[PDB]
Amino acid sequence: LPTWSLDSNGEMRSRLSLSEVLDSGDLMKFAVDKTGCQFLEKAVKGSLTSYQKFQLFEQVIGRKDDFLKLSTNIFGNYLVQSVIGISLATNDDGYTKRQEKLKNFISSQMTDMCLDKFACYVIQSSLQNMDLSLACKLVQALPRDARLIAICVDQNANHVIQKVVAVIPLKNWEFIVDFVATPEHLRQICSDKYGCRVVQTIIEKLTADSMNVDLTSAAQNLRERALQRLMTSVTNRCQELATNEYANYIIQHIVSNDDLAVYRECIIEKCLMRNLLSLSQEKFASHVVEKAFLHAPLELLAEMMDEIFDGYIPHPDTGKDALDIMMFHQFGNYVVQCMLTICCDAVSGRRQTKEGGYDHAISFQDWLKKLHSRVTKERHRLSRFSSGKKMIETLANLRS
RNA sequence: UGUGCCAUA
Repeated sequence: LPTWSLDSNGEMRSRLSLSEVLDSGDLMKFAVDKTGCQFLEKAVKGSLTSYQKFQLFEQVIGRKDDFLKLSTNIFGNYLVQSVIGISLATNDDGYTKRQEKLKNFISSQMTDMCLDKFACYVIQSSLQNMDLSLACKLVQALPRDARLIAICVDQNANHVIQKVVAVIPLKNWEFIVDFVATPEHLRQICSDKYGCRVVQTIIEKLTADSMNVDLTSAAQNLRERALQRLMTSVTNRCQELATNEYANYIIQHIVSNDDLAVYRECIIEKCLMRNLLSLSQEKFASHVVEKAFLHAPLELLAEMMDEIFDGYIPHPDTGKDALDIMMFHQFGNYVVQCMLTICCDAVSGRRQTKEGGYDHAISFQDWLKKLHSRVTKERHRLSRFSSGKKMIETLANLRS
């Protein structure tokens, strides 16, 4: 802090005016000090004369290097966001030059700003506040190479991509969809703590749900094709994604979303079907298997049920079947729990059984009888486990 | 008995 602004005991004075600071040339020193920047932020919320705005515009967002220094600064980034707001709210003659300048500064340093812990907020702020045409240019400044992967999996920058998806029309960021759909890229991003959320946010945006009813038909077609391209890559590697610690969340989202029913069916027969016993014993894929059971169309549900009850050859020595393995498996037990709950909901009216021009109630009745018969017979061993006790209880609960 | 992310003074 400048000595002219400090008192005797070394504290920033109290009757300090915004214009004093703007006239002094010492703003950069204020903006990077906590007390200083705190004063500036209160002061810029108030009434501002045309000249005060003019000075703030030149000093905070007028020169590239001071703009970057403040944007990447723990305190300064708030002053930058605030001055950008004021700039956008000031329809004077210098408006245009001012916003073009801002777009040029950011575009030129896009990657480094997105990866930065503080300047990422400046990017996100600009994306939703700037005129859309200019905001679109910022997106255009995103990298198209390895740096893009790095952006998607970064703890800060991932929020920039999610913001883009939220506030910029698809046409401008379609390159991101196609970038992420390339096999090697899909693998790295989906298998990452932050990347898997980015990919889900993208899928959600590409979904023709009640949030997208505002789109023109032309826009819908654009969305549908981008969705098709991304889903194709997801279905071709879905085995790998379902079994992954992070990417299983994406597959679950797809499987559990009615507005994605066509891709739900694809996934089920592409990697789940015929692998149900195997996947039900996987830490991560078992959650996907539950989702498939909960949301499968009745025709596919019948095949899933049949595969469990009769799709596998019992152990040649003991006679343990699929159901035996799963009921007692550390992960598989949740799947059988899931199967039982589905049937109990169906036969008690808590779940619609009518689908495809037919009432499948007799099918649920059949499956329930199989499960009840197994639980009855194995009730003593099952009593030893929480899962088994829960099943016995579920059946007991149904009787009454 | 079984998994994540949702981030600034």
